[PDB]
Amino acid sequence: PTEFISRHNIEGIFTFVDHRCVATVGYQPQELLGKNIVEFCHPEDQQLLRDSFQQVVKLKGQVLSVMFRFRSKNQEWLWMRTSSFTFQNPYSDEIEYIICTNTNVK
Amino acid sequence: TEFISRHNIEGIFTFVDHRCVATVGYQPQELLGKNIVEFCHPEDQQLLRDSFQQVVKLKGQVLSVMFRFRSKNQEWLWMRTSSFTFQNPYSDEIEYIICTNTNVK
Ligand SMILES: FC(F)(F)c1cc(-c2nn[nH]n2)cc(C(F)(F)F)c1
Repeated sequence: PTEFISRHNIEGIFTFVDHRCVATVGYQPQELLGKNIVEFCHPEDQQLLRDSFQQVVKLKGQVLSVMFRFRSKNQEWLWMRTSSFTFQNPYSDEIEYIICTNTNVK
Repeated sequence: TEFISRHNIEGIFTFVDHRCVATVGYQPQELLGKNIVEFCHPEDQQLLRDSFQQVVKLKGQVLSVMFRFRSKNQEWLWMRTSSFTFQNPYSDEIEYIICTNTNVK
């Protein structure tokens, strides 16, 4: 396992994480759910990650990738590549979620 | 490259991200409402069917399968799909299967 998929609200809160997060970043799903992904991001990378979330909602379903350091469970910084896109449905004007694929770089 | 698709329990495309164009040659609109098994080489079709039956039993754990996908220009592309069932946090009901689809080459 190299990656896991997460669903976020527009502000960055984890609302679903697949069980591969254990092998990838060391956390059980319940240790991520309800928290903001930005809370696991190295301070120096935090604005970069915030901008990505603002930009991905403008791209309207097109994918945006970003790299940043993620705080693993054993308190080491892991280089992470996240590819993000918005999810919507056509009986709605609202962008409902952001879908992220979170891949451990090395 | 790769794209994410959302499926019902039987394999019907209910969402596909736009990277499907570069990966398999179809617009999302050309896949939606169809079963992924309809794009699968006959020889791989039972293997892909079993995967959908098995992934629902694995309850959130990932299952990978490889199969040949009929691209838009009518060539067989080897695909690696990693699948897991999705349910809302702390909620029991399986709503969808999520697939990450890579053309292996
Ligand atoms: F993050 C995931 F769990 F993997 C996910 C959830 C949903 C969904 N959430 N509520 N309804 N669908 C939709 C997608 C997709 F973008 F692939 F379609 C992915």
